[PDB]
Amino acid sequence: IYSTVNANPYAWPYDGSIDPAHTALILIDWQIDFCGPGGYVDSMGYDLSLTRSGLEPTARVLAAARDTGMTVIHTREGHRPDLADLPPNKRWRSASAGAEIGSVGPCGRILVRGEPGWEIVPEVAPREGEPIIDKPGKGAFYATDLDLLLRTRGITHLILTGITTDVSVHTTMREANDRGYECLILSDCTGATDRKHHEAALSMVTMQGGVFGATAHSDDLLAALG
Amino acid sequence: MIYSTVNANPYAWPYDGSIDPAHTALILIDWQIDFCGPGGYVDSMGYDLSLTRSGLEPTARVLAAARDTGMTVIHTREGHRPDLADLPPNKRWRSASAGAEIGSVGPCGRILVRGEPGWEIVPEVAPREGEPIIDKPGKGAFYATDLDLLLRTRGITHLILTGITTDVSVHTTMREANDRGYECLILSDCTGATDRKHHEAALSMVTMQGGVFGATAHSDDLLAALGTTV
Amino acid sequence: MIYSTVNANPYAWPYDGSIDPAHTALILIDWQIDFCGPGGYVDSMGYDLSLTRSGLEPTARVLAAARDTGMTVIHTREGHRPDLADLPPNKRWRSASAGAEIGSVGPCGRILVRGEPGWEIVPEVAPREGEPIIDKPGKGAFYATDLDLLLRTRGITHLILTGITTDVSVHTTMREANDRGYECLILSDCTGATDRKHHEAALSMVTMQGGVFGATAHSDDLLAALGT
Amino acid sequence: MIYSTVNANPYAWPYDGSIDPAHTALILIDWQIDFCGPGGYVDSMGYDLSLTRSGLEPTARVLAAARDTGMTVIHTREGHRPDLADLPPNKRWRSASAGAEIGSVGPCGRILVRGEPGWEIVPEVAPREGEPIIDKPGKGAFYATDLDLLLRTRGITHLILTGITTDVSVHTTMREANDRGYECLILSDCTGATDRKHHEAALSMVTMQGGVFGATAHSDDLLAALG
Repeated sequence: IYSTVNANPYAWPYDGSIDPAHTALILIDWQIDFCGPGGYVDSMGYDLSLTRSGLEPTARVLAAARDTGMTVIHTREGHRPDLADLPPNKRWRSASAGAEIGSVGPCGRILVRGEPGWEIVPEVAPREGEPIIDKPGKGAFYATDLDLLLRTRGITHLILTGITTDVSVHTTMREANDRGYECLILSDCTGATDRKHHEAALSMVTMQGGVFGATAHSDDLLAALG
Repeated sequence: MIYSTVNANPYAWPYDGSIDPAHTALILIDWQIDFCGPGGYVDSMGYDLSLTRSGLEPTARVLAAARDTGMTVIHTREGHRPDLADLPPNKRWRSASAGAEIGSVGPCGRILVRGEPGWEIVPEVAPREGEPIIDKPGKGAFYATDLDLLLRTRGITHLILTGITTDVSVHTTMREANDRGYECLILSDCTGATDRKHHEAALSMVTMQGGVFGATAHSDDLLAALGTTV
Repeated sequence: MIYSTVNANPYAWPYDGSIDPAHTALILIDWQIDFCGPGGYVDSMGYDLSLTRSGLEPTARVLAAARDTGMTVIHTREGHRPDLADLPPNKRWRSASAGAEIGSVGPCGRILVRGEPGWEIVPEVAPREGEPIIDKPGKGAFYATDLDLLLRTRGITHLILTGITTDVSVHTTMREANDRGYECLILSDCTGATDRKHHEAALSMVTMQGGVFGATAHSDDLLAALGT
Repeated sequence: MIYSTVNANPYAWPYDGSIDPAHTALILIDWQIDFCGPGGYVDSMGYDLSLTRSGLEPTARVLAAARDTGMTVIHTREGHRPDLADLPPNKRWRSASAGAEIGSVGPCGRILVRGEPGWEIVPEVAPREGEPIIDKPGKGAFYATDLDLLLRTRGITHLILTGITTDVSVHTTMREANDRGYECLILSDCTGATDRKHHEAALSMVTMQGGVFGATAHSDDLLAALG
């Protein structure tokens, strides 16, 4: 059992200790489509250095979670190759931005399950015993079995890493928080298409006594786990 | 009977090129004393009520336009069962830390408890018969409610969002609806937050990647479209 | 106090070998005039109310035992918003075809509408403060409600089911809970149906494949385990 | 291109008076060796496979008719992630009690595990590209899946149900769909159960209260309505 994390705006978690038997690290969408050359985000013309800066810090947190025996869950955003799970508005916006879901680029069909751009990057590769969530939306709970995996393991606390801070990570945090999960978001293990959106996404969590949970740097988590 | 697109950011809304009132709902989120009035939850935490109240008059004019065109209208209230059976202990603990514990007695009764004066919808945007009210225990209006059943029964595909706050309840509801494939518009002058920088960032987040959560617009741009049949 | 297993079909319930009141809820499903009283929905369709009412007094004895042991108690009411925004058109059409249209005026007010006399919980099993009531628009108590939030907030893992009808609202709620991993017991003498053969078949369906939906028991065997 | 009602119990189905293939899906539930073939889960528990297999050839004729009319077709497989992360401990314990533990090795590989021979859809009703397959960890096809997203994206309002077993996976899926407002038909000769009395009672339960869960029909009456 571990102590609290020095976090914003309260010492996390609210109940005063971290139990690996009730805590999961979530790694959200570390895929070429969100952080690598030739994928979805690169094809739209965004700066990949903003999404990639969280990769090596995430690998150090993943190693700490594995050493403490906490649950580890990974997510991949993606669609059935027949696109039966693709809403027409999501498709139309991706075409408007110059990177249509299902269209072929340097890393295969954009955001399609089984394609090279959709795979988890090797810097944070999963291992046996770490379930992978395949989500068709931004939030990892909707149209998945994530809540069943968490409730079966008795998980009450989540530590969030991955990309992007303001889209998939924030949506997943908001979904978990409404169900009563106690959530921490790591500031140096997340990133966005705009630095001001990354910073605003983190400061939004801290209002009203910690409306969505708390924020911390990975250094503050690693100090609590040591 | 069908209306043109809205001049919106970052695309002319909606994506399918017209607004049909038979398939469109206006959502009014949490226009309650607890979020925008003296003596409630937000006031007791020490935030500036002028930031949350400025969207009330514009919302009333959009509500009038929705009623005139025969759109669906749905209202939401955040709040808890008086026995607090729907209150997660972390939500309760943070509200106490912020100096406004849910269920504690203040100037407007028990904070965020269903049936209390602070929890009522303010009269400037009072519901009418035929405009369902959602009682939500969380920030998103879909979780632990019948909202998705009400929308699917009426054949709703498109949502127009107003209410408070931009970055918490409104954004959570927009993200939930968007993942299910609803086409959503958020009105910039009919929403507000505890911090102006968070209000502005919440709107600009919508506009990335071709409109990742939908589009943004001023109520003037919506009212112009609702005076232009095609 | 922690209690031993219940003599149940097809295994001594529950699977994990003890009953902890801190993690167990008694659910009372739809004990309303619309399902078990004169002038309501079920009476207006022409079904025999003695089939649905026989479980009322046994349910009151189990409710007393649940309150004595400090277990969670949750009640359900099936019903609709007065504006009928939560009423699917197929559910409405079938209720009209059966001679008891939802929302139509009958001897106990508008049929299956929230706030109407026929919709109230009957006094034999009146709720107490601290026993949450679920308002469900469907047969299953989880769909379009906050039930799963109430159960997870209290740390509930085990459910004991009573109420009506065995084959419709009770079975649908049991199937929904079971898929989420809740461990469920259905009481044979505290439930009932519009047809006795459907009541008996609904109970036997639970018992297949090692207890596919949980187990069945008589209230006497639950009260024996609780030492009442 | 729009079809008339099916002669069904207890009303001519559907309630709105016609069948539009653009808004209708045929669901094939759990036609797997684990539920209907030698060496699988149901066989290892000692139940009579002739009761679950009798609906296979009628189902194949209905699948051919659905393909000809351009209806949506959706298939389901019950089963678990190979790491068993989606397996509740009560489900596991009961399967061991019944002598067929989920994840244990039997004649067709690991019982109810995704990717194993006993878990595959049997060839008589093999899926085709553009007929989505649901992998469900529970009895109801909606819980912990993307089924509701697939149906709402296609504009589906009406469901025709086939598969096994009548009283477990088929009934649970019918009850879940009905509460959301889907209009459902269950085919009596394209379903089956571990007990014939449970099959018959599961069909009769649908028919009460003016059709509380929908209606029942024979394949013959559906194929007559489709022409």
